[PDB]
Amino acid sequence: AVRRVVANIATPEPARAQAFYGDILGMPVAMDHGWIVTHASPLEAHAQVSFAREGGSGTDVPDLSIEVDNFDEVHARILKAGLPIEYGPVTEAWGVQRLFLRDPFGKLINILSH
Amino acid sequence: AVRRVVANIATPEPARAQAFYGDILGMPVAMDHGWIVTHASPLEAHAQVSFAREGGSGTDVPDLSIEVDNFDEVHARILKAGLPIEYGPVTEAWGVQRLFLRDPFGKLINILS
Ligand SMILES: [Zn+2]
Repeated sequence: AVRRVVANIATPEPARAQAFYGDILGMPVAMDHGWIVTHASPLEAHAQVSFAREGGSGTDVPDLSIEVDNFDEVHARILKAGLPIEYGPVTEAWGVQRLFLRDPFGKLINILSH
Repeated sequence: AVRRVVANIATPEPARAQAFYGDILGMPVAMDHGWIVTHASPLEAHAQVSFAREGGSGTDVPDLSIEVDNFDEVHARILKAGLPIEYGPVTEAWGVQRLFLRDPFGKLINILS
């Protein structure tokens, strides 16, 4: 029985995650073993993994899809941090509002909300 | 504010996930769309993502870390499926037993308990 699935992003300096996952996405550090750092949300979700031929609407497949509960807030934080947005925001036909942007490690992040 | 973190694996054919995520890990299709297919478990944890200089014990950083309740059963399933194990099983210093293997898409998967 699968309890959690966690993506691991390779970096010589895990502290580089703080600016995006910590500050913008509001995920405090949950575990810090030095060679690995985990950022986590106060919430609480089924273990899942997705397999995709495109990101939808003809986009590239994002490395991670991160669902947030106040999209307009996250959007404003991203803008205030001066981060370029690669796609969106746009409301998709399948009933999400989302944008793509790059994280500190060049991963393509899909930030979405119901 | 973050409700979920889900990795997406790029593939021309999502159906190829069933052999590993479905048949070995016991995560059935929760959603099929079918440009995208999500496999899911009935268990929950905090949404999280990790950032690592190495996989631990000098290993490569695994693409995914997947925590399972019944390590010995998964290990047996893996072997019976004829899948090569790249690392382990071994019990690590940070209180886990784990092994690494490749998924259908070439991703390095850390299965741990
Ligand atoms: Zn990299």
